[PDB]
Amino acid sequence: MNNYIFVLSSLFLVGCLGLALKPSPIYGGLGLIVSGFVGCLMVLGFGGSFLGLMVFLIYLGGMLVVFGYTTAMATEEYPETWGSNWLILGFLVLGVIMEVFLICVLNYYDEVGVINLDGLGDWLMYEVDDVGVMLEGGIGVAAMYSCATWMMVVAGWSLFAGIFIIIEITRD
Amino acid sequence: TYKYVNKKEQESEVDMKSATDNAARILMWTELIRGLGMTLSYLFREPATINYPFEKGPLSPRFRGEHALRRY
Amino acid sequence: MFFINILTLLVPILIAMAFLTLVERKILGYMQLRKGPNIVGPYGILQPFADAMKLFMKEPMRPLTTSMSLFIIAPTLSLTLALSLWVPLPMPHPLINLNLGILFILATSSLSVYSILWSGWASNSKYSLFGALRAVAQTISYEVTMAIILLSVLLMNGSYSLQTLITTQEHMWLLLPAWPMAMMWFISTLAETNRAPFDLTEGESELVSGFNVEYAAGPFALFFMAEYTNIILMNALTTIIFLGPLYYINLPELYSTNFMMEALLLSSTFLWIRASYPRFRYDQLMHLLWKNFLPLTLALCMWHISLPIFTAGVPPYM
Amino acid sequence: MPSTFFNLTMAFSLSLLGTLMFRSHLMSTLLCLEGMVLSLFIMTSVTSLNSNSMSSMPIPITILVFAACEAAVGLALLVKVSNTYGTDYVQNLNLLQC
Amino acid sequence: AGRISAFLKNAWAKEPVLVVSFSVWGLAIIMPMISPYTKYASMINKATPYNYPVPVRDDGNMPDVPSHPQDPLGPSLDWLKNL
Amino acid sequence: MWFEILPGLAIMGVCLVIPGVSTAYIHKFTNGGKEKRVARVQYQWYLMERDRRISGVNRYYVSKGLENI
Amino acid sequence: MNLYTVIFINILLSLTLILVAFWLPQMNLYSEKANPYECGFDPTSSARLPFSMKFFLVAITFLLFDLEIALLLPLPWAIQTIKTSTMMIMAFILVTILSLGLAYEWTQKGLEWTE
Amino acid sequence: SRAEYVVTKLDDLINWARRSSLWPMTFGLACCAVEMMHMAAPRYDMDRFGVVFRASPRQADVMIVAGTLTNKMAPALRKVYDQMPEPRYVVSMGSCANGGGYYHYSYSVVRGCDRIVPVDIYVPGCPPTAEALLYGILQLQRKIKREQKLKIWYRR
Ligand SMILES: CCCCCCCCCCCCO[C@@H]1O[C@H](CO)[C@@H](O[C@H]2O[C@H](CO)[C@@H](O)[C@H](O)[C@H]2O)[C@H](O)[C@H]1O
Ligand SMILES: CCCCCCCCCCCCO[C@@H]1O[C@H](CO)[C@@H](O[C@H]2O[C@H](CO)[C@@H](O)[C@H](O)[C@H]2O)[C@H](O)[C@H]1O
Ligand SMILES: CCCCCCCCCCCCO[C@@H]1O[C@H](CO)[C@@H](O[C@H]2O[C@H](CO)[C@@H](O)[C@H](O)[C@H]2O)[C@H](O)[C@H]1O
Ligand SMILES: CCCCCCCCCCCCO[C@@H]1O[C@H](CO)[C@@H](O[C@H]2O[C@H](CO)[C@@H](O)[C@H](O)[C@H]2O)[C@H](O)[C@H]1O
Ligand SMILES: C/C=C(/C)[C@H](O)[C@H](C)/C=C(C)/C=C/C/C(C)=C/Cc1[nH]c(OC)c(OC)c(=O)c1C
Ligand code: SF4
Repeated sequence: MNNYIFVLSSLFLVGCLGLALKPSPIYGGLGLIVSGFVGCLMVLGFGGSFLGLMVFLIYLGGMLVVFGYTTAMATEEYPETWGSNWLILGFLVLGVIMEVFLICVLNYYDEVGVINLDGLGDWLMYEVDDVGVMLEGGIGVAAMYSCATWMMVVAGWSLFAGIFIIIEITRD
Repeated sequence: TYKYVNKKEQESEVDMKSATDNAARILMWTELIRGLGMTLSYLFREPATINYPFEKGPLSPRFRGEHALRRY
Repeated sequence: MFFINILTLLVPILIAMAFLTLVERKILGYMQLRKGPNIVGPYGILQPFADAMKLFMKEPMRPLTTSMSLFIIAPTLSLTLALSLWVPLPMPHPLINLNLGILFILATSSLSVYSILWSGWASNSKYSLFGALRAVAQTISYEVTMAIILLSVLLMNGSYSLQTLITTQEHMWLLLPAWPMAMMWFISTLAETNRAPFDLTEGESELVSGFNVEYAAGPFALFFMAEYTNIILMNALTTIIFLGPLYYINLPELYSTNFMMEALLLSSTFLWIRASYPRFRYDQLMHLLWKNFLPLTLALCMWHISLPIFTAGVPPYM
Repeated sequence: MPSTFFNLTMAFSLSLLGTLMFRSHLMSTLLCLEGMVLSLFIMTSVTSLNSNSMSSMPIPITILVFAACEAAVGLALLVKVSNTYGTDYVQNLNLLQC
Repeated sequence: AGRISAFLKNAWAKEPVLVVSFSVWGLAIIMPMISPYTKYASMINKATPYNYPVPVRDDGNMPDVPSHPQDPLGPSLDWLKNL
Repeated sequence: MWFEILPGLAIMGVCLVIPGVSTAYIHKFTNGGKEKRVARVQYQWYLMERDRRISGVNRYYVSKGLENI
Repeated sequence: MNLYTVIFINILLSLTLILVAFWLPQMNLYSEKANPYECGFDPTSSARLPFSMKFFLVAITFLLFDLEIALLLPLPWAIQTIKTSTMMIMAFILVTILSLGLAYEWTQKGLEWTE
Repeated sequence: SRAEYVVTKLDDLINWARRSSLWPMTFGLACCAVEMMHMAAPRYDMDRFGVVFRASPRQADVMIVAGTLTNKMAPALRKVYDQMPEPRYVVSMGSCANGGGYYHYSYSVVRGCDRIVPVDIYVPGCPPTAEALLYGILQLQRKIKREQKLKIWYRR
């Protein structure tokens, strides 16, 4: 349980390695769901909750749409998978070797600075109001309705304008 | 002689009494509730099933079935 | 003692799921003027177990054109998420107590759409791809309104905790101050669970069987167990949210018994609905949800934002 | 925290490599631009939680808000690229050399 | 003023979803303005004590700050008990 | 007739009550005859941890009252 | 830890039923059994060819509305603020521009599927 | 022996599950398929025997050939039969399917569906009455009941 966060961030890393090799967008959309889920679990481990579930919710609807677009516009006869091509399969395997090397190396020349394998877990939560009541990330995110109302104006306008933007882009 | 199945355009005027009826039909799904009622009534009818092979469907003396050679 | 507590959740649910298949076939029967199963066991009670055993002795299919990794993953995901939706449900005390249970239900439900998508896409067949692209269309239809409806109801509740709905409904069902959202909520759950008149991903009439046309045997059994578990859960969730069962801190057995009666009754209405209506066209499902429900849901969201403000009825945070 | 940022930051680099190293589909390059948004969102979320800065937690949400718009605008353009050549291959978008 | 009634009756007959949607949208913006309870929403939220009420040093020029919480001074929630 | 649906509807009913009843009792059986303590906020979690430390058996649900001072 | 346990237990059951389904039945594989299904005749083309999406504009409008859910979900915490007037005004405007955006798309035949 | 006895009762167990869940493929050819719809109708309610029509050959156990098999349709009937997972059974229903029937001498008709697929049960009639088909369906369950796969595996 002391390696818990380290493993989640290691899984997150691979999900973006697989994503970077860019197989068929059917599988690229599968990596984003698993990285989205892994990343959701990290924000939960560090004490978040609302921020964890939102990024998971939002990326679940994004890949639903992306799936619909893949089957219509980004599909070929023989979709590529991570094992489909020997060269990509090489860099996915090799990519995992490198991290096992970079972590081991960089851990050797500093021991604490970057990667402190000797002390995984000791430094996850720094402080925490033990007798607190109002500490959920939802309260911080909810400040957009009172304190950082400017955040919401630009966010709302961004989405409002976007409807006009896409309707014109796609127009016949 | 002929009749119209789907002609009714002897247009009337939408009274406030009648408009509120159209809206309740649309918002309250009234005709869809009537259909739910018809299948509920059938739930409490006796099924038409017969207990085959212990019960048999009726047949008449003319029934054309398997062949046979008769004698005197 | 926690493992024993999983047993008394995942096993009763799975048994209750199976008999829902029997209740479905007999209620549909008598509504159609026939008897449904009644030979395999006393009144068919063994019919569910026969179908299960037969399906797991049926040869499983590995089509030559299929993408096997996702072909297998998809049914496994389907049944996992169906069982996982249950662990937060308070009845009246949940197995797993989550602060944001409602989001866990929303997020788990969405992720289960990918079992339809991946299976259909992985089958590499035209009818299974038609079924998958209806799952995409069906989700785009009901997702936006379903979340906002929950938001409206939870502004009378105060939080995303499911266990706090028990306390909100201590003196009254939320069905009364919220029957417009319950009406829209109920129709969403029929769309969420691919139930008639919204069985568009399967839709035997138009698509031979939709997304699971290439599935036979035990892998196809897992998809169904998932479909019928979700029916109970979505109606169980609707019973907690809108039809709050009686809760006395001294009689937790009362809440469960009342909770079950209303969950069974709502589950029946799914079977009642399937026997009564024709199937929607999946383009018309979008128009129903975007041109009727969504305009009403936004107005009710704005109604229920203001409503606690001008009655000084803000729910407590805890 | 130290080990997490290193892994998160390298995750962002891998997606920047993915974005900068095109293959055929334009859709695949769009998914790498979402790998980057996800890495940045998780870094910001962990930073704000670790430092207990609640007033910064609006910011990770705006990143998602302004990242969707790109995904929408990116997908809208991908429709116009497909309506012209019937695929989304980048090698087709080369008329402008002359 | 005369044609509108014809239109509204027309929409109400054939488009009640939108007529209900506009009414509820517009009724939600009026009700806070006219309700005689909208003012308490802030007050009740301000009367909920999450943080510890850190006491202040009594210099000697504090004639309207209670010494003991059961003093007859200070903010009172009687309006909330009898609300 | 229609009441022949009940034998299956009654099984399904018994099955759906075992989850709620079994969880409520298991919680009492693993928490000293009391409801499983809920901790929504950090303050409540602190109370449980303090109760666990002063119990003397490293269990938060073994309450100590005025007997103990 | 409980929430991790209960989900592995769920996964192991789904796995366990998957293994039994494949290694219990008696399997007889031949080419004509494992071909794709298409109502009794051979497929005329692979199923991986492009499949036109007639509702694509609604698909990307789902994304924009999906993120506007992410802005309304903090409301249950937001109605706990002292600045009730501000919270409410920002909420009304947000929902109103989502509605105004929806009305524009509706009137532009944006909700209609492309023929 | 004890094991040979246990194998026998395990054989009855698996048979019983296949007897009690026969899922015919939604598939009829001509007028004989009308009487197959009557067997599904309320009076006979084949559903009460555990008989459920499933559209996809992957999900179907039984193929009932209910009508004339022409040469043009012969390859397609075989293909959906091949795609049925095993175990799988064919009920040939009607004179047309049984042996050509009224069209035996036609240039365009297959003189019996059993030239194309293996047939388990033949149901005579033009058409067989819904009870006749029902008797044939219930005669297929007794055929499955006599199945002895597990016992024969033991004696191999
Ligand atoms: C997707 C793939 C995911 C796989 C990710 C890798 C999982 C394994 C985690 C490796 C990280 C380091 O994992 C483990 O960390 C501990 C402390 O945290 C290191 O350190 C441990 O041993 C050292 C001595 O060497 C002691 O100080 C002490 O017992 C402990 O700190 C271990 O030497 C290392 O084995
Ligand atoms: C032409 C294009 C632009 C037009 C559209 C934009 C118009 C501006 C609308 C957004 C208004 C934000 O309005 C601004 O809100 C913030 C907080 O929210 C207030 O700022 C306040 O912040 C916090 C509140 O807790 C206090 O600590 C601070 O001292 C105080 O100034 C400003 O006094 C107000 O001006
Ligand atoms: C070194 C281990 C660390 C991990 C390494 C992987 C990091 C992520 C890199 C993602 C980019 C992959 O980089 C890749 O470059 C190759 C050339 O080499 C290009 O790819 C192009 O040429 C190659 C070589 O014939 C073809 O196989 C490929 O189909 C074609 O698109 C693309 O531009 C990009 O897909
Ligand atoms: C471009 C999109 C625009 C469309 C949307 C427009 C929405 C406009 C909404 C205006 C409604 C604001 O309504 C306003 O509510 C606030 C607080 O809620 C009330 O304010 C009252 O209550 C608050 C606390 O609740 C007290 O602290 C305050 O002293 C008192 O005046 C106002 O009396 C009322 O006028
Ligand atoms: C949905 C599930 C069920 C259990 C239903 O109750 C019934 C039992 C299935 C039906 C209706 C059809 C079963 C097989 C089939 C494909 C028949 C061919 C057919 N079908 C016709 O119409 C439907 C005809 O119409 C004139 C025909 O001529 C012919 C030849
Ligand atoms: S046997 Fe007679 S009833 Fe049956 S399909 Fe042939 S002609 Fe029609």
